[PDB]
Amino acid sequence: GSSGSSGMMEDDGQPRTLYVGNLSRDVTEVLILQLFSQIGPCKSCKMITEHTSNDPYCFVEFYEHRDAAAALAAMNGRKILGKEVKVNWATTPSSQKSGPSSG
Repeated sequence: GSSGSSGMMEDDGQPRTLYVGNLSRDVTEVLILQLFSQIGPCKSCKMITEHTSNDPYCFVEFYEHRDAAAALAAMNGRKILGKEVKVNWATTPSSQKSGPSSG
C-alpha cells in the first residue's frame, strides 16, 4: 500500500557473490583471489571469458556478506594491471519476492 512510513527489512539471504568485469587479458583467477583475499576470505572464483567481443569477467564469492561488501566497494572500479575493473552485486533470479521502487 503506497504510503510514507519507516521501511522494513527481513532476513532472507545476504549476497555473497560479486561480478567482476572489465578485466585485462592479463588478469587471472589467482590474481583476483589475491587482491580480494587481502580484504577477506574468498570461497571461490570463476573467471569467464566466453564473450570475446567485450572484456572478460569473473565471479568472486565471499564467506560472509561483510567481506563481499567491503571487497566489492574496495574493488568497485579499482585499478588493476593498468585496467580499471568494475565490481557489482551479482544479482540472481533465484529470489521470488520482487518489489522495486519508483523515482
